[PDB]
Amino acid sequence: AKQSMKAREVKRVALADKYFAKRAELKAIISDVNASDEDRWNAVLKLQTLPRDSSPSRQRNRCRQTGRPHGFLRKFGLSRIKVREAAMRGEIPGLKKASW
Amino acid sequence: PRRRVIGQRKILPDPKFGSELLAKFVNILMVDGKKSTAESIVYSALETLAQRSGKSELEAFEVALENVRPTVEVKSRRVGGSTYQVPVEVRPVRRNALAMRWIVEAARKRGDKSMALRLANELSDAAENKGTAVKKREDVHRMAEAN
Amino acid sequence: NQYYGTGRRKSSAARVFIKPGNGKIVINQRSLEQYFGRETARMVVRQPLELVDMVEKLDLYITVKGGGISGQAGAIRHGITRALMEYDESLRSELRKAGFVTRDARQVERKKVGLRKARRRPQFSKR
Amino acid sequence: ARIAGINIPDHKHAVIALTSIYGVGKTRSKAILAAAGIAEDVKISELSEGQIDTLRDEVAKFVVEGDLRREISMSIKRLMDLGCYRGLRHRRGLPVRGQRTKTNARTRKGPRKP
Amino acid sequence: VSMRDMLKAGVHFGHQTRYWNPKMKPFIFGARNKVHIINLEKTVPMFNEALAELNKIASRKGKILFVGTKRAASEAVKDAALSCDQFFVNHRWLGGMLTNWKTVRQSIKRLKDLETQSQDGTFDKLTKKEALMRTRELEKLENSLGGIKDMGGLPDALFVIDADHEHIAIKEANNLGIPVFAIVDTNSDPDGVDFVIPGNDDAIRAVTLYLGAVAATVREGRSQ
Amino acid sequence: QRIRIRLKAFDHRLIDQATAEIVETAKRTGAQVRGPIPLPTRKERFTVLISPHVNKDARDQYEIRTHLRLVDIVEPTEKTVDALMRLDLAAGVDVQISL
Amino acid sequence: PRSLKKGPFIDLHLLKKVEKAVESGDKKPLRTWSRRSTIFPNMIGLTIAVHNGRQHVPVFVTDEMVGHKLGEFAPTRTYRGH
Amino acid sequence: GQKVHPNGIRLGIVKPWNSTWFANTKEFADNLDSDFKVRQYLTKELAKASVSRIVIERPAKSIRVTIHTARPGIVIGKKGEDVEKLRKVVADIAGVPAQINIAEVRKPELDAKLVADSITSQLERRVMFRRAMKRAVQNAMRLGAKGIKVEVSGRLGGAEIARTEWYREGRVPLHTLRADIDYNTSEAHTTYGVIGVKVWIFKGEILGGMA
RNA sequence: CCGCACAAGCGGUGGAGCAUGUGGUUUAAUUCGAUGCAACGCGAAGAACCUUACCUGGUCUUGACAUCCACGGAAGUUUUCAGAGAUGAGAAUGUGCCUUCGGGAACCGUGAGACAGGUGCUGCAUGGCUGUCGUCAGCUCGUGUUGUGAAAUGUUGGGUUAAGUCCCGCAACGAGCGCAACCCUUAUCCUUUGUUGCCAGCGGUCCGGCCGGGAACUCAAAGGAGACUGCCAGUGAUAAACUGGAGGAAGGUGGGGAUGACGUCAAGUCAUCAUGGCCCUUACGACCAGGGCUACACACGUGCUACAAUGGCGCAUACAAAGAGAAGCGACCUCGCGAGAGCAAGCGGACCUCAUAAAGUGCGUCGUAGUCCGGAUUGGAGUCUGCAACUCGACUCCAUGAAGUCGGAAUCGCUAGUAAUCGUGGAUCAGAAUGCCACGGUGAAUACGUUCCCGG
Ligand SMILES: [Mg+2]
Ligand SMILES: [Mg+2]
Ligand SMILES: [Mg+2]
Ligand SMILES: [Mg+2]
Ligand SMILES: [Mg+2]
Ligand SMILES: [Mg+2]
Ligand SMILES: [Mg+2]
Ligand SMILES: [Mg+2]
Ligand SMILES: [Mg+2]
Ligand SMILES: [Mg+2]
Ligand SMILES: [Mg+2]
Ligand SMILES: [Mg+2]
Ligand SMILES: [Mg+2]
Ligand SMILES: [Mg+2]
Ligand SMILES: [Mg+2]
Ligand SMILES: [Mg+2]
Ligand SMILES: [Mg+2]
Ligand SMILES: [Mg+2]
Ligand SMILES: [Mg+2]
Ligand SMILES: [Mg+2]
Ligand SMILES: [Mg+2]
Ligand SMILES: [Mg+2]
Ligand SMILES: [Mg+2]
Ligand SMILES: [Mg+2]
Ligand SMILES: [Mg+2]
Ligand SMILES: [Mg+2]
Ligand SMILES: [Mg+2]
Ligand SMILES: [Mg+2]
Ligand SMILES: [Mg+2]
Ligand SMILES: [Mg+2]
Ligand SMILES: [Mg+2]
Ligand SMILES: [Mg+2]
Ligand SMILES: [Mg+2]
Ligand SMILES: [Mg+2]
Ligand SMILES: [Mg+2]
Ligand SMILES: [Mg+2]
Ligand SMILES: [Mg+2]
Ligand SMILES: [Mg+2]
Ligand SMILES: [Mg+2]
Ligand SMILES: [Mg+2]
Ligand SMILES: [Mg+2]
Ligand SMILES: [Mg+2]
Ligand SMILES: [Mg+2]
Ligand SMILES: [Mg+2]
Ligand SMILES: [Mg+2]
Ligand SMILES: [Mg+2]
Ligand SMILES: [Mg+2]
Ligand SMILES: [Mg+2]
Ligand SMILES: [Mg+2]
Ligand SMILES: [Mg+2]
Ligand SMILES: [Mg+2]
Ligand SMILES: [Mg+2]
Ligand SMILES: [Zn+2]
Repeated sequence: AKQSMKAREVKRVALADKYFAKRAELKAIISDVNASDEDRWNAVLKLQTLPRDSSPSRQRNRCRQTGRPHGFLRKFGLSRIKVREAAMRGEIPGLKKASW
Repeated sequence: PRRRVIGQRKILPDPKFGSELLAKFVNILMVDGKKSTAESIVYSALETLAQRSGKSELEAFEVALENVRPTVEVKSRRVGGSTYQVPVEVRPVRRNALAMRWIVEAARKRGDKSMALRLANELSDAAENKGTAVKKREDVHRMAEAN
Repeated sequence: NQYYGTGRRKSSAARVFIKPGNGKIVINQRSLEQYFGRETARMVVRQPLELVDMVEKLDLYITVKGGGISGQAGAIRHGITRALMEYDESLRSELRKAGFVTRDARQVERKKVGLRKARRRPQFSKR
Repeated sequence: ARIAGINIPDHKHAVIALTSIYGVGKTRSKAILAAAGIAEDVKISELSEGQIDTLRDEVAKFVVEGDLRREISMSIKRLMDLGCYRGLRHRRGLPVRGQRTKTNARTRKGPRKP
Repeated sequence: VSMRDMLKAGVHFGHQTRYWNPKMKPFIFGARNKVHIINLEKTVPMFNEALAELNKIASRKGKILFVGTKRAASEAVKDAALSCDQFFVNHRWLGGMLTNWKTVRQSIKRLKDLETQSQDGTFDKLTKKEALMRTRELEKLENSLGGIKDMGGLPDALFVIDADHEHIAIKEANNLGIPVFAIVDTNSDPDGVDFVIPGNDDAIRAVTLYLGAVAATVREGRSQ
Repeated sequence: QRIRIRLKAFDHRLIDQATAEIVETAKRTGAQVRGPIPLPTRKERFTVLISPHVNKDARDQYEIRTHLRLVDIVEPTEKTVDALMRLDLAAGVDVQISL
Repeated sequence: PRSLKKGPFIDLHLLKKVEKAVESGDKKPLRTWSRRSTIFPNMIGLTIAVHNGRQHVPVFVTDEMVGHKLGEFAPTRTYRGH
Repeated sequence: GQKVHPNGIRLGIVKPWNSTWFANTKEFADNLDSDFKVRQYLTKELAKASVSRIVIERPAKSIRVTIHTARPGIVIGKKGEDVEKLRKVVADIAGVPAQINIAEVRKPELDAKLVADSITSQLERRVMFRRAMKRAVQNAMRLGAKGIKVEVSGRLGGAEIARTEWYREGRVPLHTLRADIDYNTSEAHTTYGVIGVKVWIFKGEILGGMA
């Protein structure tokens, strides 16, 4: 897709990478029963102030090859089109035409 | 079967009586592959048939069959430029099949607060020539001569 | 002595051990009619043994894995057939013509792409 | 019988009979029955007045019939007066829980009009 | 071959007077029972003079093609060719055998490849069905080119039985200039045969006489 | 005590050669090797739309079959463990040693 | 509903703006894009201009509105029939 | 109709893969992604070395690429200075100790990648596509192949409409799986667009499976 | 002369509710593409934000993304205020590495131009990829012969086959691409290896293959064997083949895949990508928040659940296969009516977890009714994912209990483990399946035939 899209995905990944511990501990506080319910409150307030793109769920798996948002295969990290080209050429090890 | 017509799976006989015609009957009554449900109703109906209508349940089977099994039907074929209602006489297997179909459909058209009672009463009326299956043998013999 | 046979149906497998001496049948540490709730299954497992007429002459210790009640019953029948064949060669000639050494190869056919089942095709619309 | 719900449950099993009260389903029916120590399969016939009075005493423990209808109507009417989204979809007779209106909203829209 | 030697075999026999060809009048003795009778007075010297040419060709290392497609006489002609180390056609004459020899060369190569391959191996590598199919192809190729697998090039002389039946072969030969030696019944057209032998072509006895005499003279021509 | 070694690969020729080499190195060093025991292969399927646009019925089905072998040595000596430690195998095979 | 263990959710900038307004007397309708904030009981008697996608429509909060989200009072789809 | 890729369908039967490492789902994606980056880099640098193929293996720790080209001198140069720079850039492009390797293809007229690349390079010169593919077929056949087929497509000779056309000679059984059919494509970026060339080369049937 | 094309059958669709796609209209925008078969659960293997391309508003101008140039700084880290956020304004800390000591790398910011950028237009400029006729049986060439020649023959005919399959005839013989086979899988057997799989004979048991042990058997997965009209009889030019029979686990290409010739449709895709030309280049590029893609008088297509006693409900209880798992699958135990929660073992997995299959079967109940059928809709109260469930999530509980009583004309699928029914799993995926792709369980009916319908 457009280069700006790949750039957005790179920025989202890099950003969610550096705030992981902060998000994890804030979530731990919020979900923790036995929190003083003042701690949980300022915890949720503090959590919603982090950069929105620091959320792992904001990311969208795109083809490492072309950046295509749909038809993704987590195993290969490529869209459905590029995996076929790579497989017919013999780049994906062990992959072959299945028939049973 | 444009090249060669192929025959039918010779089905395996009834486990309770070793007869193959009751096997075809339970296959006809079966719905959605529920064979156990089917054979349960068939055995229940033949048992009470052996009581409310004299003995010989396996014989009362054909007592109803020969009472419903048709001889002539119509096979509309356009050998003259238009579908002509020409009558044709059947082999034994054709009339067997039509008999069992007509039995089961009439049984399903009864209610009788059970399918066991449905099939039982319908097969009794068929054996002694009462009901609707016998009537649809009457009509298949009637329209076979109408043209 | 001991006589076994391996029977198979669509997806079941049955090990059958024949021991002369009685007419008991044990399936997976259970009795026949207490293992199989359907009557046609009991009939089909007694099928070969009653054909060769030697029912109360030899008891059966049989295990079975996989498949459903009908597949398990058919696999048991095939195993009993092969076990009897080992016990007496003469029985095999009648067993074959009864259709017991058939080992039917029929099995569930795979689901194909673009169809809803093995052969059921989606409901096309002309108009 | 003349249960708290002024309607008359039929002469079927006690649970299926009590389900006829508006606001009493099968779960709450068997809850009523078990709490009154009355059996499950018994019908409202052969049920003594001493037992029907316990049934009434225990069904009065809930909010049923007109009182429940008034509360549901008040909640919808109040919800309509707020001017909230579901209030508008109630006023416009369109599905409020976010279903398709592009097609088959027939339970809310009624039969078809060309 | 002496006139008496032919006559006992029945060389004088011919086709019906209903079925004859116009150019054969000089070679016809007459008619009996509506049957054409061939004249041995012409037959014997012409056959001898043809044997002279065949001996000459074989004595200059000639390759000889015996030709006959009669279902009765196929094996006779094949054995006749084998008795003198020569080449033969004993089944349907393939149009283009001489004119299109090059395509036959590919067929001869395929026949050689199949027979060599089975001895060499690779049949085990093939599935049993595939190996059996290859054997069937080899058998079909042998039934088609058993006689001419070792001919190597175009033959130097042709011997033809019932020249009318094998007319394509003689047309090819004339187109190539290859000489034609042929037993010519009364119903045949003798224009295509440069050394023409008028005689019966069906009777097994006379056919075998022709073949045996030719083969004896061919071995004689080879021996020197 | 035991040393249990698992080998995963994508083709069975290579992994069988690897097992043979492993067991022969273990035989040189006087060990007792349970001959390679075949464990169930894992077929990963992937169905993928071949057409770039419009056609969803036209697909293609691929499969990675992970072949897996288990070798086990029960009487190991130092000259056993070091031998398979000085052992380099084909690139396609993954070895996993456990004690 | 989100959950009771977490308690209701309000966007922090609405918290700040609302306490500013309630502490400093009446204001003009405060402008907000936070359709996802929960209406709180201190947030009563105020008027809030919630953006419906294209324009901040003013909603005058009342007591029985507490608990609902602001976006429930700013319809985002214009429709009048066919 | 559309034909199946004549190399993918023979994978495992007669054709080997071009990447033979093993990985798990954890490191499977990024592994072949670094693999792809390696391939593209090598094909960019060796654009004049007539590189036919680039195989990658990954042993325990390192990675090892093998370059099949017909110009081993060009990738070797002098005492392997160029291949050493290649080793450096490959090792840093994969984050792993590299090991480059070369294996000369001896008949550059019998491998589908090189004949297709030659055809495309000729089509850059605006040579007649007809005689280009005809020379390709003639050379490949004369060198000893059993069959060959070439197919060019798309605005041939600067024309205004796309005229796909092909030329084959010999024997190319595309439905036989034994057949070792070397297939490869190439693109030629002309002034009038892209001209796609496909090449199939049949070099006899293989008997006895993969080995 | 062929094909589920009809016929013979079985189950549907068309009627009802809901799911989903399209058209239409509406809208601020309802992003763009796909349009007879061969578009319409299609691209999309999964739109709350993100995605996202669309809209409203707020914003940037060598730029979000790349190379080069100077100038200044280590890079980072943490924290405050204003803002809806983009962003601005700062305040703290650190000021590092290699060095041939000059700097250099590493990045960061500012500046200037080359340029970046475009899911902008044209699939009638293209590559690549795909559909379709159609897995239909065809399409050709060489050489030969015939004709002055364009050409024809081969490839027509008689038989036969799933087949241009094969035989016979025949101036043709041959071949090539197709067909068939080689490949995968399934059905039988044998060999080798036997843990995490197995338990026949053994002893021991807490009765659990659990434990000594055993390598037999089921399995696992690598090698091989096996089916060829090979055998028999009969038809047929004796041939090809066809009909039956034997043996055999399997019989006549055993079943099912994959495999799609020459070409047709200026078929589809410039929005995967690549790409000629053109168009924008403080904007048709870039960033952000909110909204939309989910609208609804309607129309069509594809599905789901139903209308019930072959069934509903309650209790009891039996038999699978194939899969997935490390920001993962998550047992046992306690808590909750439940969705779930707490604690936390094991498992990169024939070991552990998802995960108890459902139909079935036994027993009881309901008695043909808008019902103990059906579950739509709506009110109330929750759980979980997630910055965030208003628009617009899934699920749970309590209550509510529409239409619907088997569907007009018309029309669809299917020839055997098939149809029909019953559950299970996977991909995508934080969450979000009635779709798709797979998996097993139960398991039919009918085929006189080729007159017609469609297509070839
Ligand atoms: Mg781009
Ligand atoms: Mg996502
Ligand atoms: Mg309820
Ligand atoms: Mg929805
Ligand atoms: Mg697994
Ligand atoms: Mg149809
Ligand atoms: Mg029909
Ligand atoms: Mg409908
Ligand atoms: Mg659209
Ligand atoms: Mg579909
Ligand atoms: Mg979709
Ligand atoms: Mg703007
Ligand atoms: Mg702020
Ligand atoms: Mg600047
Ligand atoms: Mg540009
Ligand atoms: Mg086009
Ligand atoms: Mg075919
Ligand atoms: Mg013909
Ligand atoms: Mg052919
Ligand atoms: Mg012919
Ligand atoms: Mg085995
Ligand atoms: Mg042990
Ligand atoms: Mg063994
Ligand atoms: Mg095998
Ligand atoms: Mg037999
Ligand atoms: Mg037979
Ligand atoms: Mg075969
Ligand atoms: Mg087959
Ligand atoms: Mg094929
Ligand atoms: Mg294809
Ligand atoms: Mg077009
Ligand atoms: Mg189209
Ligand atoms: Mg813009
Ligand atoms: Mg946005
Ligand atoms: Mg949509
Ligand atoms: Mg109900
Ligand atoms: Mg139960
Ligand atoms: Mg999953
Ligand atoms: Mg509990
Ligand atoms: Mg839990
Ligand atoms: Mg599950
Ligand atoms: Mg149920
Ligand atoms: Mg039940
Ligand atoms: Mg009701
Ligand atoms: Mg009604
Ligand atoms: Mg009713
Ligand atoms: Mg068919
Ligand atoms: Mg299903
Ligand atoms: Mg998900
Ligand atoms: Mg499911
Ligand atoms: Mg199924
Ligand atoms: Mg027609
Ligand atoms: Zn003659």
